[PDB]
Amino acid sequence: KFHKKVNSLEDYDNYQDYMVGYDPVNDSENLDEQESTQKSFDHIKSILPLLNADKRHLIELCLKYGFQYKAISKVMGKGIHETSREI
DNA sequence: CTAGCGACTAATTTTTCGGTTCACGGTCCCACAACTAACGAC
Repeated sequence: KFHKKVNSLEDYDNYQDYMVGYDPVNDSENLDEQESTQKSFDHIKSILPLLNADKRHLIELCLKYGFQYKAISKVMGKGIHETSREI
């Protein structure tokens, strides 16, 4: 059904002339947004060393395994509730 | 030079769709393959 719901681009005469188009402005804007996000993350990384060591390691682990309160709690010693509160 | 003074996170369950199975009365032009009628040799 899906493959029979798909037409052929040849049904439109000279489809390569007026269809299947893109604007590089969109690509440049997407890359600019990516750069903005990267700059924000670099700002956060630079702020990280100013925090307490335990809270810095909590975030560092949460950024390389990922908000895994259970596995972090067993790793740390604090419970699920305490570890979530500290995060 | 010194002293007195003004509720969030993890674990378990349950359900719709896809997979599988059964299987009787137009034109003009340029090449290419047949092809055949005539021509020459044994």
